[PDB]
Parts: sequence; C-alpha cells; structure tokens
Amino acid sequence: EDMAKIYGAVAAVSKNVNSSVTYEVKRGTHELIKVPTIPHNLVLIQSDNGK
Amino acid sequence: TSGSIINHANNLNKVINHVFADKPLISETMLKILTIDGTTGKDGYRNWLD
Repeated sequence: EDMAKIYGAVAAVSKNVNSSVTYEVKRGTHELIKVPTIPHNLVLIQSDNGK
Repeated sequence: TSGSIINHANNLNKVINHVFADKPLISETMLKILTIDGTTGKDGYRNWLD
C-alpha cells in the first residue's frame, strides 16, 4: 500500500512535463473596406446662351 | 537558475498533495514530531523532504 503511494507520487512528477503551446497570430492585420464610387468633384458651368 | 527552483517547488507540492491524499503515507507519530514547533503536518513533512 505504501509502495503504491510512493509510485503514484513519482508518476505525478513525470506527468508534469509540458508538450507545446498554441496561439493565434493576428497582430498587424486590419479589415478592409470597399469603396463603391469614385469621387470626381467636377461641375460643368455653362452660360444661358451657350456661348 | 530560476527554472530549476520553479521546477523543484512545483514537483514538491505535487508529491506532498498526493502523499497526504486518502490514507496518508506517514504515520501520526512522525507528524507529532514534525508539528512540535507549531507548523502544520503538511508543512513539517515538506521541509524534511527538502
């Protein structure tokens, strides 16, 4: 019985080993919007007689 | 090294928790000796193992 306790404690220590890490790489990334129209900013000014 | 100290501390706590779980591995006679100063049974056994 006391041997099972000693053997169990050793197995607990051996099981404390770490395997790996996992993380997401998202820094520096931004979403993109879509502009549907082109701004021209033009107006045609014409006289009444058209000259 | 800080890594060795952290590894020793964590492993030692795991052993103490497992040893004192369910039926303790250590009889009550040794606990009386290690708790004469005033420290608890878990703490007294922990320093002796170190």
